[PDB]
Amino acid sequence: SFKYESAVQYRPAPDSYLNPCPQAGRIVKETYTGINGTKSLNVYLPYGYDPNKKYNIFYLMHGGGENENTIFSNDVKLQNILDHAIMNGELEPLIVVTPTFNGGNCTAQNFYQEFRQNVIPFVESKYSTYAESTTPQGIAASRMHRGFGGFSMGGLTTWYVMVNCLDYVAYFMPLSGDYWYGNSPQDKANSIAEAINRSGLSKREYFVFAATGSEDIAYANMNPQIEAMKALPHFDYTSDFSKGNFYFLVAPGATHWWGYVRHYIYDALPYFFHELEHHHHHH
Amino acid sequence: SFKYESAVQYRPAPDSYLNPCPQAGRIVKETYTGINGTKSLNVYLPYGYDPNKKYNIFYLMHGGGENENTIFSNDVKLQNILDHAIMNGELEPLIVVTPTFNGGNCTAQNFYQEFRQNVIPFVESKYSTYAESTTPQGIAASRMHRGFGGFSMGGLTTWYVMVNCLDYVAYFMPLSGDYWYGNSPQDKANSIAEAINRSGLSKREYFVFAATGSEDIAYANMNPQIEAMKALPHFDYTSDFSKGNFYFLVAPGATHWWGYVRHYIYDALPYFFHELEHHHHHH
Repeated sequence: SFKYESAVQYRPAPDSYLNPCPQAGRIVKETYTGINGTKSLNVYLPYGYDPNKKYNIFYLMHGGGENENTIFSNDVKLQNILDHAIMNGELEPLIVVTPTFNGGNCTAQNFYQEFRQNVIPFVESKYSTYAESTTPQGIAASRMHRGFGGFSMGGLTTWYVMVNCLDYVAYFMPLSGDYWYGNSPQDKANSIAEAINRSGLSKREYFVFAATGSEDIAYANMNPQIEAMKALPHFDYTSDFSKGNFYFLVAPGATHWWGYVRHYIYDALPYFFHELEHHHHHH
Repeated sequence: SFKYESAVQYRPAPDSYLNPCPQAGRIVKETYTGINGTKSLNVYLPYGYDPNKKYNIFYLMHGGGENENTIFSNDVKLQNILDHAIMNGELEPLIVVTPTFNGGNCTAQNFYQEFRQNVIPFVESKYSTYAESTTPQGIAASRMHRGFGGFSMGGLTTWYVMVNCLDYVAYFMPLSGDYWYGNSPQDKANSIAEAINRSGLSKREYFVFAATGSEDIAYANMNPQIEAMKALPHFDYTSDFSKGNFYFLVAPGATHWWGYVRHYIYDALPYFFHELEHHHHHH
């Protein structure tokens, strides 16, 4: 079983996890129409996916110049990691969706709107999540079973998703991404605080697991933001999400490259979705 | 609303709480037969008690030379404190039961057996608790909504209840009571640890809020026991039961007397029954 650590450390997946696992989850290519026109995404279903069961769902965004296919391409191979981790019992089965911020009027920053209105209702009406319906009320009532993350520009997307979508999403994984508000780290922090206040949520209802590499240029802006967030009452700093809600993993020597960032996901994603989960688990 | 503090301090109820509250809960005198013959207890029902609702239940034991009527007599007046705290919103409504360790073969130490077999089934078949039935399975499945405490010899009773009844009871309030096992504080601690291990429970499924006065002779044996318990992995020391599960409140200058001990209860009882509660509360 999984056990929460209070300060989890960078730990890459074994080399063999980058290769195909014979217990492969199905990746389905989907096309949908929304406020930024006709676009595509991929949905990863866990091996043994049973549509009579309910699954947590994690949405994960690519970086600049990439697209909805990148994360599951040979350039990244995240599905192989997911497959092997799920078969070995390190990660509880979940749906992982890779959308895009390209197309139409869409930008990494404004994607949250298409996410709220088109992406969630499209995905979660077809696949089996904890959403009982895809009205605003049904999405909001299943928020504990929904997560959002992304790398670089997709990291930035994640931040704008948290500030605009706390009603719909409880778990956030910004990977090497800055957030732009005011002109100081404190102003960034305070914008996030004000979003949390408007939401009415308690400290046990939102969770942030950020990460980057110590040789990734994103560290320069992320670290002061994280420090300013630590000062806020809204966040209790620890990776033990049974006790707190905010952690920053820094991989020593890691650069701004999917080859490393895929391992952040391997490290952080097993920490998601246990709070108020419907299983009886000791973590 | 109530908010958890990480190190709650001794704070007596206002003087006016010792007087009758016009929103008085009903105290019902009950007689039952069990393994120690025919005996009595009192059941305190909260003001507005609705038998269509479910209530948490706290069992509370008297000291040496006292009886099932003592805690709700003029010598103690706990019901007035309960009444006023419940009317002012400081304590969520609950059933409080005062049994006795007198009669038959019963002793403060061996009461746990009569408690398991006769007291719980008698009380919880008549009054409205979270127990869906009073078989061993129905009691065990409602354990998160059951608590046990007591003063002096009743404190000792509480300890023997924890070591024998973790399957039935999640919250424990030993007040000025020692536990006897081995001849060192570590041996006491290790006996409690071994009981927790046999139960299969996690750290989020049992809670201990101990207390005494700094001028109460019980402090002499309680404090080394508590220290030895702190060292165990089984217990995370803090009164914030959303994060940990073990606290020791020491009232400075307080003596071995109900006049003080009733205030420990006022302080500690609002901390009980919130973990995995069926209400939507921010604490």
